[PDB]
Amino acid sequence: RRWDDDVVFKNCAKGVDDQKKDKRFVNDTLRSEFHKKFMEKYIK
Amino acid sequence: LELRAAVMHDILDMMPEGIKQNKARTILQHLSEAWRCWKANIPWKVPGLPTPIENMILRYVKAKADWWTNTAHYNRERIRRGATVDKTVCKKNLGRLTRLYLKAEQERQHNYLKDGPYITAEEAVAVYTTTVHWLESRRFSPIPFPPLSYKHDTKLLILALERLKEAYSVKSRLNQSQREELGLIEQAYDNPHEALSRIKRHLLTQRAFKEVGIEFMDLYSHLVPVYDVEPLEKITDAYLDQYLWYEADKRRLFPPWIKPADTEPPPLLVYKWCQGINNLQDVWETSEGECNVMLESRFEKMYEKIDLTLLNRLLRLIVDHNIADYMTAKNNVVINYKDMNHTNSYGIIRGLQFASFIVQYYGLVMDLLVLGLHRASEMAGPPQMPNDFLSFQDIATEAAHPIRLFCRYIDRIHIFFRFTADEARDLIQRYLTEHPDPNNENIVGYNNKKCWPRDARMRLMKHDVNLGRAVFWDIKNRLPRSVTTVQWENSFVSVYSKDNPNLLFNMCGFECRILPKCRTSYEEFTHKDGVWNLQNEVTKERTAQCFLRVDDESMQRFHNRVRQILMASGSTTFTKIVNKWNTALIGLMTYFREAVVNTQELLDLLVKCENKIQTRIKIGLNSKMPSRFPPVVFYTPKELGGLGMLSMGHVLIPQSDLRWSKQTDVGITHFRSGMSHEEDQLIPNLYRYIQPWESEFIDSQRVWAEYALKRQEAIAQNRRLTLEDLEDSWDRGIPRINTLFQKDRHTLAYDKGWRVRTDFKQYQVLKQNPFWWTHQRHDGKLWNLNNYRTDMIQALGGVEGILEHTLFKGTYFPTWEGLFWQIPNRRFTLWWSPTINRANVYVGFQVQLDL
Amino acid sequence: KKYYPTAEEVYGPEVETIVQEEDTQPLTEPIIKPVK
Amino acid sequence: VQYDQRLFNQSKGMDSGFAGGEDEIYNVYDQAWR
Amino acid sequence: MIEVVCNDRLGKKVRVKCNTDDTIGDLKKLIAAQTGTRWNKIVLKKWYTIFKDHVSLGDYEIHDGMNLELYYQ
Amino acid sequence: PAIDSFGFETDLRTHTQGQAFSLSVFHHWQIVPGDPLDKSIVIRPLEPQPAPHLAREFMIKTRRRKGLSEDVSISKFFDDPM
Amino acid sequence: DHFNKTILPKVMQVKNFGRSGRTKYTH
Amino acid sequence: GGVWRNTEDEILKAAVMKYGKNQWSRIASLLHRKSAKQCKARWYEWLDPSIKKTEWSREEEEKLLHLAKLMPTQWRTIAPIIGRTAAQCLEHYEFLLDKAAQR
Amino acid sequence: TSVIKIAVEPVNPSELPKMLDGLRKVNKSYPSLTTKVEESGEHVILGT
Amino acid sequence: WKIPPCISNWKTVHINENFAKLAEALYI
RNA sequence: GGCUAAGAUC
Repeated sequence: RRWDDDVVFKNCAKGVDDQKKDKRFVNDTLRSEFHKKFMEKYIK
Repeated sequence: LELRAAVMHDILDMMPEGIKQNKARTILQHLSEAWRCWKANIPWKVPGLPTPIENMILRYVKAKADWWTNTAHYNRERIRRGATVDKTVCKKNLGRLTRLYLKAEQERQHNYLKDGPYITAEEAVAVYTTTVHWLESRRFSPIPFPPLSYKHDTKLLILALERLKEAYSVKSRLNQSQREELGLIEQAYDNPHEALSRIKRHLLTQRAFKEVGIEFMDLYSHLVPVYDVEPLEKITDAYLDQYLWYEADKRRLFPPWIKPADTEPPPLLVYKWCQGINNLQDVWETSEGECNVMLESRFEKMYEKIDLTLLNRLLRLIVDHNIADYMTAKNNVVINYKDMNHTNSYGIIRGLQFASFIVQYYGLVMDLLVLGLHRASEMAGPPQMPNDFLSFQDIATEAAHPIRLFCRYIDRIHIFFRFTADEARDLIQRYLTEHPDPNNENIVGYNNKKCWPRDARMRLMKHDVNLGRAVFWDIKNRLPRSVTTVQWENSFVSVYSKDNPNLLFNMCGFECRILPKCRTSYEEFTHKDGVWNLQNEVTKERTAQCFLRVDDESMQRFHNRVRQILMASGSTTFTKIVNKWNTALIGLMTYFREAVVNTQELLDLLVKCENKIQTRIKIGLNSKMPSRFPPVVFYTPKELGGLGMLSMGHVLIPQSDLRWSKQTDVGITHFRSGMSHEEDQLIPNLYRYIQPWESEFIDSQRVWAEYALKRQEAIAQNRRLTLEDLEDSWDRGIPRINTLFQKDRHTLAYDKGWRVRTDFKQYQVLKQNPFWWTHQRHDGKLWNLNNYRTDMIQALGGVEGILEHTLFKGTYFPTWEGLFWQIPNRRFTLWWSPTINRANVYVGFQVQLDL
Repeated sequence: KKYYPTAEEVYGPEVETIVQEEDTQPLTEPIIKPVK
Repeated sequence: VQYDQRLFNQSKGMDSGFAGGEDEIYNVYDQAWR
Repeated sequence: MIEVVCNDRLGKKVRVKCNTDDTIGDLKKLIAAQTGTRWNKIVLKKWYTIFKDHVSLGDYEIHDGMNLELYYQ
Repeated sequence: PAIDSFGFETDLRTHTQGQAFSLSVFHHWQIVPGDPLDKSIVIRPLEPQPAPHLAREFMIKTRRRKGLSEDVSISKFFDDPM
Repeated sequence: DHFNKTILPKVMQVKNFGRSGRTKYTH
Repeated sequence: GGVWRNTEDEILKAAVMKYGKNQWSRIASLLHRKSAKQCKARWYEWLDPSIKKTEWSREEEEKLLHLAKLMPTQWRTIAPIIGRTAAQCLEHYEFLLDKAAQR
Repeated sequence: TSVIKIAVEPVNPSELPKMLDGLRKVNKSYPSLTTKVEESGEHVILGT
Repeated sequence: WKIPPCISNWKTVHINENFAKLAEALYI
């Protein structure tokens, strides 16, 4: 109580805004979960 | 070859419409030009063709793209360590991932224009109002327009041109782009008013920029891009970054909440943060139900999800309208690859020279959203009396504060959130109601350090693990997902309670372990004299102890850096391989002075790598796998004709390598050095001849206090401070005192932000420069290893003992004095010819050359 | 975020298209005979 | 203050010292042996 | 005490520890104790330099690990 | 005592060169020394003593469940003076 | 064997890239 | 340097016809007056045959005025948005429209 | 009387009803095995 | 079944109303 | 005549 007063953004409550994760495979190898993680972890 | 032969087998079978002048190698050339067009991520297809022939060509191209992407991810997963061997696969894996990084940025920038992944325009008006309210509360004056007759523009132009010349042109550099770069620097140095008039017309009129080249660095752990810019626009951008940092030092527009600045970038990020955590109002005491939570996390999204509209509106609030349009247009010019040509205006280019002012713009913007407008006003204080990096206005300010400290890195962020008894129970109740976990799934995934995780890691209790989720959830929900998110995979929130006496935090260089003696701490091993005795500012006693172990990411980066020097053998000289490791070791041992002595895994990497390089350099001489190579052929300095390897490990010289012999008139006086009591080590480790940071910061406080007392005595008695008065006050202290007494002392003081600009300098240069610690201009030379070469020659057996193993007796020189000068490999192998060719160094051999 | 067409309308609502990734019987159930 | 002129301007500067990632300059041992 | 490794051809390679002032006649008795031949029928050689039968090991400066090419007479 | 009889059958066969064999049957209870309400007994976290402060260590070890948690001197909340 | 082999950091049996046997002879 | 003159445009049009459009080194081996980066800029801005180098009508002026408020910087991003794709005349048309509306 | 008491918890916390169903089936086999769920959530098992 | 050669290498609206809505809100 | 990092290339 009264610990977050000047907080502009109150609560997002949405990580991916459609589901908890992807949970859907696609034949496009570039637009998939494998190339999305390999371009985010190994690359910077 | 199998995909090419099956394509010809399919094209000759899948409907050629009989013998009707069928296809040839031009149809395979059409498939070859289609793959080369897709390889640069270009939208150029192969138009003007039959539909089944195009469908058969696109089917084999989509199958070849599945093979090439799977071969790229397989080599990248084995790129961290993988095999510790790479001859030509390193250039191919970097070139394949450069195509994937350019294609993913091209699809994301095309999605930003076509679709609308904006910056949440309803909340974006609040972020522009938050910066307008925070600047009005601090009453900071905006950055003025660049004057046409500025007296300070002469020193600002000389400081920026000196940084550009020392970075690019060092030694042995010649290129078609480096010729115009060094030519424009000399043309500006011979005419400062001509370059100042050109830089003024480039900012106030030219609201565009030329193309820039993106190239990824050769980092095996995580690739970092390097944005090569136009040579004319680089000198114009350097004047904008120098003038913005010079104006920010006078107007104080950058608060000390985000401190990567050039005060003390290794110690004050660690030691002043540890002393600040210990000098708080009853921080180590938690018997009254209190709890502490240190949340260490990186944003990892304030480099590509930047909004150009919000960055342009914040630049108009911070600087003039002419400087704001030039700064925003430089980040939206072009992203030119080796073959591709991607668009822009989707994020911020951090490779440009003006990226330091843009990083501090988001640094004050994101910290104001994470902490608060009324929160930051109570943290930094009024502009009539600003606070320090870890100070406060009064004791009542830090008492009623839920966030006691907030240190912000360029990418990371640290917050030592203090909670009371009722505040912790209220926060966990809001976290459980919004995110329940009935099957104890809240303690399923939780990161922990490697600093002996048996009694010193985070104690996975019930209330402690619940407060670890709650402190992170309030910080994650405080920031929006479009501006800057905070993932859990990169975060580490170690809580402190009655159940967990040990506290852990990963600092900017390494991991630190705070454990007070009064709170029944951990096993307290203390493998060396590297345990910091953090004292309280009030009691001035042993408040808490601080352990400083090296980080795992820096140890993996050093293991990759030692692997690059080991893989470079054979294709270079033997002296170049030793000089590459000596610069890599001095950069690691000086920055980890107390950490390298108190880490058993770090010393095991040094003894394995130094034995590998002595194995690597011995193979280049001969390839018969020698039994006992002499250590005097490696540890001799370059003045006495040696490789000069810094021995950071116990490599003891044998007793059969310290005997001299000379026959002048009477007989062969066989001399021998007497040190056979216990052991005769060749050279001590570099940690013994380098001052630790705890002893350096303790001596620096006595250094400037004696300096301020002597300067006050010289000002009162009206006397000149001579060199004899500053003899014992010359050592080092906080910053090298000789840096204040330099010939360019008047010019170096007018260039603020030395540590911040050097951090992005490695992000913009092609080679991974190990200058992230400090620079010799502002900070000065600290690792003075002049007493190491005097001890290395005296332990090896003197100048006569080192020359006895050489071919000095055959050269016929009556006095050992200064006589120095495949070609350097030939002179080194012939100099140590009696040392590298004997019966003990090579056992089974009777080969005679000739008559 | 992302933007992609759903597979429910392409393959029809009748055919329950499943997409199994991993983590099912790591070389134990078809390897040896089951414990009867 | 007004210090003596022998102490000030004793050396040059305006350089970062460790110039780039060129690990072939032998930056250690700033003073010669003999 | 030097560990002279009498490493001949075709697998016959043994270690022979002898004193520094020990004669070469004592070395052939120790080399035959690990090889399995008569010590009178062993001729040590180092590029056509047949050693004597009366010169001590300290005169040849044979240090530790100085291997020898053994041959049979 | 069953609090320290764990592996007593395994220890009786090990030290007696394998020529012994013991079986544990249930027996009536007896009061352990010390008192759980007694204070000024700092129990060690590891390797405890055979000192008669075992009841304070047994009450703190019984605090893994709910009810009699740490700081077990709250019996005056149920036994307030008058 | 002239060294004491106790000041040395963890163990140095053979530094010639051939340590097949992994033993110290205490067990 | 490399202002894409009449002599440079004829050499760039010959290299785009004979050598190729995606060969900056081949165009650099036949001009010897500007860099390869300047030849790629001249082939896209000045010597581009598909570049609309005229017709700054009211439909293009209103599109440039609407894109000016929507994006004050990023003239390279606003050049195919207006359809002119000049990336240098867009700043010139914005300068002429501001000079006409200066009053 | 089953004086000995040993606690039992699964390694993966997602398999909580799988260990709860096994403790119910083990209580039916052995008569003296009285699986008493403690107040702290730790599934205890009384043994002889 | 014609086979034309292929030699080219060296050998919907592009706008959104959310971008104008974000700019007008920042202008207001 | 194919695949190799517009193959790097003034």
